[PDB]
Amino acid sequence: GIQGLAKLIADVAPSAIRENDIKSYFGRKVAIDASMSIYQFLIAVRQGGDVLQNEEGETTSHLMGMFYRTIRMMENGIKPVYVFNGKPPQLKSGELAKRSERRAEAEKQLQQAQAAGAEQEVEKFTKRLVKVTKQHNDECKHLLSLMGIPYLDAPSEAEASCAALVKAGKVYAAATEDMDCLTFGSPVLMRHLTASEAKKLPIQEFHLSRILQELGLNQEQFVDLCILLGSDYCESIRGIGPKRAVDLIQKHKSIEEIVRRLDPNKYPVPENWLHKEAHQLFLEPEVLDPESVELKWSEPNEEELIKFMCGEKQFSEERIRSGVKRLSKSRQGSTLEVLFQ
DNA sequence: ACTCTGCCTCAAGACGGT
DNA sequence: TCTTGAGGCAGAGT
DNA sequence: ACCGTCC
Ligand SMILES: [K+]
Ligand SMILES: [Sm+3]
Ligand SMILES: [Sm+3]
Ligand SMILES: [Sm+3]
Ligand SMILES: [Sm+3]
Ligand SMILES: [Sm+3]
Repeated sequence: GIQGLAKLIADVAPSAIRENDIKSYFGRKVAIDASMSIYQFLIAVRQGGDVLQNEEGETTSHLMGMFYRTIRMMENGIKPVYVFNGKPPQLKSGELAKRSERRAEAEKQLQQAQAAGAEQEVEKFTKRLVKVTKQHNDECKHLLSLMGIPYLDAPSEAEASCAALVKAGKVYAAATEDMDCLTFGSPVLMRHLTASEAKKLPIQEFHLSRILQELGLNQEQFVDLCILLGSDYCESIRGIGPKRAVDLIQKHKSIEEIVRRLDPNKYPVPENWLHKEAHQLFLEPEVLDPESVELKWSEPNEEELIKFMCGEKQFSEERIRSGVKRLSKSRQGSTLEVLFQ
């Protein structure tokens, strides 16, 4: 995302953050980042260091989490649409390689401590070596379709497509922890949305217009600010962080002017910088067309869900049947059936 | 006194009885 | 084949 | 709400 954007907004633009009870969101539509949910489920949903699976050796944690979390959201009257990632931008390749180094300095580290006998360490590095594959995304898509829950394939970054679904009024906000969703123009971002029987953090909304108001900036200047803070698509200036970049943009209003108004002896510019291409990518991303698909929450298919979850993935039939009943009853309570005119 | 580097470390769920 | 976030601290730079 | 368990 963006380096320490949430803290900056908290300290400088406190009015941009608003908190509301889960019970106030009945009847609202949200766009969820699915890949992040899958990472969460694959990391957390495990027992004894091993992930939930069937006899064929196939992971099922992502299905556990997707199923139950989705049902809970529906029970609270929240209608979600999962947005899946697409082709990553080439500007991100750099970052996409550095996150690979974090894996390189992990798999090799899972060989000396896996032979030493330290359980908890092995569990840690194993958790750090989790990667979401296409089989995960496809089994999740299948499950959602069997549940009647709509999903959309983004052409590139799912965060930008979410931002476009909000910009177009198709949903109210994007449920993601990806803060650069605000740089793609998402008028509202929602954090901490799980709706659990033992809830923890409060649901918080970041409103873009309030951010721009408190900072006294427009979308272009804000994108430049986020480029200076630390994006995933280009480099940041060495030695310039939040406090300095805020004043620099509040005073000079652009990166071009900043470069044309600084002493290179103190703050040098990165070699072969791509700040204009990142500015462009953020202001005008590759995004699906929201007017194409109209979102529908349809009746779940109970029989196929039993054959898939219980027959193939070996979930308990009682829990699944009761869950489907809960889902159909909540959808009954929150959605109006089709009216032909 | 601020502020940023540049490292280091860490983290990511839910159910059905009690 | 593709997700992210948050601190703490020594030390130099402002 | 805690805690063994989910697959
Ligand atoms: K920086
Ligand atoms: Sm992102
Ligand atoms: Sm199979
Ligand atoms: Sm190293
Ligand atoms: Sm089978
Ligand atoms: Sm009907």
